[PDB]
Amino acid sequence: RNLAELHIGQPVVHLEHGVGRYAGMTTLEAGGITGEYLMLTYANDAKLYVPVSSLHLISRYAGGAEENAPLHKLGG
Repeated sequence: RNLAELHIGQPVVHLEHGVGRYAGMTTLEAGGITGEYLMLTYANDAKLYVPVSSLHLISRYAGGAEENAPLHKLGG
């Protein structure tokens, strides 16, 4: 997956935590690194941000029943 062309609500796996629900994109301005970031939502509406330079760490679920794809939690 090249990401970016992702579908809203699409189940995608984060190599760090696992399957989550993709939700649009957010732009983040860090001290040094500013740019476009991926926005993901996990259990308890946990917000995940993934840099567009780390997209290849994200994978699309692609199991079959994408609507019944599970949802992991983040440790906020």
